[PDB]
Order: sequence, then C-alpha cells, then structure tokens
Amino acid sequence: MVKEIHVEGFEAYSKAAEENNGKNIFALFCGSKDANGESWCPDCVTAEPVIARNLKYAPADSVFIHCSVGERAFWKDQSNVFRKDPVLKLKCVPTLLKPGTPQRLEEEQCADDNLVQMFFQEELEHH
Repeated sequence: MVKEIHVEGFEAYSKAAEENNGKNIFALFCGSKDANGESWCPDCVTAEPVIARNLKYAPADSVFIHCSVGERAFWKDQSNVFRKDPVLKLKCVPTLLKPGTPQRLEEEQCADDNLVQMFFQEELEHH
C-alpha cells in the first residue's frame, strides 16, 4: 500500500516531500477543500475518485502527497510559489506529478483511469 499524506500549502508539501526523501513520491495538487470537503476546483472533485481507485498501481515504498494549493484567489495569482517553483512549475490544478520527472497529468487527464494507472506505473511517454 502507498503512504498517503494530505497537506495544505507549499511549506507543508515541502516538509512532507523532504521527510519522505528516500521514497517514490507521487503528488496531487488540487484546490483547497471547503467545510463540506469539496475542492473549489470542479476538475479536482472529478479526479479524486479516479485517483483513489488507481492508487493500488503505485510501486512498493511509494508516498502519495495530496497537496491543497490554497483558495482560488491565491491559485489565480500567476506569481504563486506552485507556478514559479522551478521543479513543480504547475500550469493548472489538478496536476498529478512525480516531482523531478516528466510523469505529469493535468486537468481532464487526472480523471482518466488508463492515464492515472500509467502515471502511478511511470509509463507515460513524452515524444
């Protein structure tokens, strides 16, 4: 099974990634949840169940960090750390990423079972 972590914001994400430095790290970046547990980001609401039922394809000794990037106002700021971070370089939420690899899925791709399986298996090709 995957070690699952849920954090709010870039600093909490950074701490989880550094504390799991040895492991195969997969990350999801999504809009923060309201008090009903729903992302402000419809594409994130859509992707959550597809990701949860594909987590089983992640390899042994894997960590999955679910990072809430903040509220919509914060996200829409093109200067925000997630977008400007030279490793993450987020274009959008949701993004599934294995940080430091081209293993990346964006937007509708995060709700695609075959793509999310390939992601967790590091089988996406970038021709």
